[PDB]
Amino acid sequence: PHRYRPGTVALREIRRYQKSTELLIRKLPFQRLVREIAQDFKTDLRFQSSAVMALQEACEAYLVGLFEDTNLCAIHAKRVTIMPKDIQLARRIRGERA
Amino acid sequence: PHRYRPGTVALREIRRYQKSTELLIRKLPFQRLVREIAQDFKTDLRFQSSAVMALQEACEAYLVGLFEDTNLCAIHAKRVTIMPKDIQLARRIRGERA
Amino acid sequence: RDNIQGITKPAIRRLARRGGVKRISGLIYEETRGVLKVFLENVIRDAVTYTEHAKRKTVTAMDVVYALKRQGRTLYGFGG
Amino acid sequence: VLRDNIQGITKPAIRRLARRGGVKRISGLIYEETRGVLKVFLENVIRDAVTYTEHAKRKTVTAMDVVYALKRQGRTLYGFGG
Amino acid sequence: KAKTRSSRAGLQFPVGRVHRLLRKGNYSERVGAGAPVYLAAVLEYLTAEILELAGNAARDNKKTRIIPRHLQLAIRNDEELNKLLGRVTIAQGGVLPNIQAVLLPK
Amino acid sequence: KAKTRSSRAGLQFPVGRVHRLLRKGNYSERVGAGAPVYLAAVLEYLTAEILELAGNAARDNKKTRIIPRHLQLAIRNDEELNKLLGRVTIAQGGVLPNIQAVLLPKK
Amino acid sequence: RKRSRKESYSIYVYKVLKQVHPDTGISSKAMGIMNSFVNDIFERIAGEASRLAHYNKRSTITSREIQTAVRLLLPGELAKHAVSEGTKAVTKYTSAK
Amino acid sequence: KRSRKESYSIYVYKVLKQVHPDTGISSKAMGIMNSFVNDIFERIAGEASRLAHYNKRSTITSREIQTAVRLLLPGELAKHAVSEGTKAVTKYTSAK
Ligand SMILES: [Cl-]
Ligand SMILES: [Cl-]
Repeated sequence: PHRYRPGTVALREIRRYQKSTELLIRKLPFQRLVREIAQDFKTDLRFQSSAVMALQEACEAYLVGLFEDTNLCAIHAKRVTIMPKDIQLARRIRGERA
Repeated sequence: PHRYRPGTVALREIRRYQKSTELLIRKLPFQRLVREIAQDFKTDLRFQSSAVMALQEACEAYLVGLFEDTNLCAIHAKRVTIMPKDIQLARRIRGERA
Repeated sequence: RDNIQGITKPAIRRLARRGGVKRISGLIYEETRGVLKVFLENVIRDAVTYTEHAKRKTVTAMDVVYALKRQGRTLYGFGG
Repeated sequence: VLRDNIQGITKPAIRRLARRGGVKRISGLIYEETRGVLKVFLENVIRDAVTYTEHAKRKTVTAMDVVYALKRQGRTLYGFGG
Repeated sequence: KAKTRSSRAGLQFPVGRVHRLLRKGNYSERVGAGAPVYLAAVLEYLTAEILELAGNAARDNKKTRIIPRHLQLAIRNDEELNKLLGRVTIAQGGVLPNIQAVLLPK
Repeated sequence: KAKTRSSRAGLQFPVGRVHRLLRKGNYSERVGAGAPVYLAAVLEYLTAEILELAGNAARDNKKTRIIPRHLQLAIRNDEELNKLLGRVTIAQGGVLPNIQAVLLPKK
Repeated sequence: RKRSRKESYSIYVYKVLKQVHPDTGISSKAMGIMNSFVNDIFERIAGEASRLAHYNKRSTITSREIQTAVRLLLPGELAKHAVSEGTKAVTKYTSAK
Repeated sequence: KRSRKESYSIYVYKVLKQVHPDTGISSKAMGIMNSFVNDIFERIAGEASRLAHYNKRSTITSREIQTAVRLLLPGELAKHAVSEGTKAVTKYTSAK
């Protein structure tokens, strides 16, 4: 057959997802996680559909913004791949960890 | 002849200045700057000596903060010298710039 | 359960692609799962504090807005 | 009478800052880069400060103006009237 | 007769509702009669200044109705608005297309 | 009489002064009576905690008076206090000794 | 009791939309967002003004304490303009009596 | 007959002498403890102030503070600050 060279699907996967705004985590998975994490701080809580989507709209905004910073670090290391030691450097400079 | 190998004094110099707390910018210079910079906003100003000192404490603390963030970016690129690119990267992830 | 794995590899990759990430180490996926959990935990904590204080057993969008604003992650278009 | 004082933040002084930084090795280009970031930072804080001074019809910038300025800028200083 | 202060100020923004949100807000004991004017003024202006650019953003995507992404596109491309809304997340607004040169091929 | 309210709360911090700052600060229309208590309580407790750790800082250093640097060493070395004072510069406080490993000589 | 009454700004966002782009409309979420936006900048300006007044031992937020809140919170050009439009609006209102 | 600038320095001494009776504190270091209290004052008086505004209340009660303090203070510092807080209100209401 024919096949696209490692990367050129990615570059497209970028252009696609930058030009769009649909939320990229599956709605129900996320929501279960939210209630999982909420039981910690209080049992038999109830959420407004919107309040779940308010969280999901943030988490995604944040992670997106992180990866942006992450990617600039990986690139700073004359790399193209992102790795944990790039996230951690971002988050340290951001001031989330020590 | 007796000489210490490049980056040996440097390391001593660290231990020295990390153990101490005194302002490292000679005070008159710094003061002159502040007033030079105050002109840009209002002519024939005056400064409480404590104001001038409240700035120098602030600036010196900021810079020392940057160079720590800076220095982890240099190190991120398997380096040891700090380079403008490192500061640039640090301010970038901080939010001081785009 | 353990719904954190419900944040599948391809979804994280999706976010990274919006982030403008070309290449993605296999480790990342679990790391991201960690950072995400911290973030949800922290927001949800303050959110549910805001709920409990109003004495409601239902968490509102406004709980979550107030939290995000505290947490320094202000949100537009759910009120407040 | 010395219209370009940014220079008075001398290479050695910046070296020392960088030492407290925990920096072993300093590119030459830095100093200037530093001087520049310094300038921005002072400029930013002192703007806000003088705003506060001016708002109080004073000709004299107070230590409190500088704190109110540092607090706004997200850069909060203890031990001058906090 | 009766006339909404907003009218007397030339503003679409409700000078009255501002004056009230001020007193019930716990910003001070007392609120000048100029304050809620000058504020409603400054809220209107920035409301316009965003919508101006976001309306443009809609025309560019051949749309009559401004969606969030228009607002995002509007804000992130205006240096100042972007600064002012630096720590603000816009819902359903995604990210300006940016791809770092060194990632592009050939 | 003339009993002070700090005195009834068993607090050094002024439950008096606090109640007044609340009212005159424009935080709300009405201030509870339990409020300037619970606050002073917490402002005192946190004052203690810092001076507890910093007071040990000053032992170690073989000094009798607390200087800022003891406060810095106190705060920065405690994880919680450091989260709390995250965006707080401490004049004449300096930095915790730290040197990154890769920068050390190998021998 | 039909319900309670959630006020908004959305009628003043329209009025201004139509002044600025009479041919252009706006989705619900986007009005949402512009509401969040008025509310957010409201507090910000009120706050800095609240404190401004506190700091100078004033009981009363005048226009001045808005103008200065704005000079402080808004970037160069957006502040020049906000100060202008707001100074304009005050001078008008005043000479309406 | 000079202005008359209050502070918290006498209460910091009082608590210094409770916890480290043999130790003291420089002007600069008190200066810091002074800033510290005002800082975490304003921080709490605010989050409380909000909490109330958000729930259409006119009165900041101890309840508001306890929420402010949960929100603003980390894990272990929070549990204790609540406790000494709880403890002090309880002690005060019984006392008289
Ligand atoms: Cl007025
Ligand atoms: Cl009460």
